[PDB]
Amino acid sequence: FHLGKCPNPPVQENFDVNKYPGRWYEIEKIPTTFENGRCIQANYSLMENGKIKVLNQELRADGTVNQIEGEATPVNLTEPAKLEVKFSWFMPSAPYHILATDYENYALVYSCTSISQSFHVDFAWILARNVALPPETVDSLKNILTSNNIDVKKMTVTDQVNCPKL
Ligand SMILES: CC(=O)[C@H]1CC[C@H]2[C@@H]3CCC4=CC(=O)CC[C@]4(C)[C@H]3CC[C@]12C
Repeated sequence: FHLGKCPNPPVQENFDVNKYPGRWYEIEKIPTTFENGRCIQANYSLMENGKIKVLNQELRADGTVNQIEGEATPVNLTEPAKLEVKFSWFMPSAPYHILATDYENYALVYSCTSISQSFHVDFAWILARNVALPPETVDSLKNILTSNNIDVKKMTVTDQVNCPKL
């Protein structure tokens, strides 16, 4: 919960949606809730229209699996790295902005929602193709956030250690 209008960081230049699909593991995020997933992964599959189906899955402490299915749609025709995502019929879409990705190793995703023009809440996820990233990559991605006035101090490391080999 923050003062002012939503930050509007630059997004990934020359973004190629065709190289984005497949499985991404969650490495770090701004937590959305104080409750509980590990081994967090999302599978993206690119459709005919440029819509992207998203299947998010996580393991809970008791070893059960929680899943949610959603769809990402480009918000506009100018900037292919600015999408919006919807997971439930009853939930308005949320921005899904790809700030940086090399398609083969990492992606930084940002989302911000206003609470009037005077306040906002924002979120960010560092994703990877593998279950871990070099500390210097994580640092470089957090620097993007910081340099755009997005706070990284509340970010948590997702447990990719107590997890199956997939
Ligand atoms: C792991 C991953 O790719 C991240 C990037 C965008 C993330 C989603 C963005 C929307 C979202 C917000 C919530 O309120 C619950 C979790 C979810 C449903 C997120 C789950 C993890 C996702 C899918």
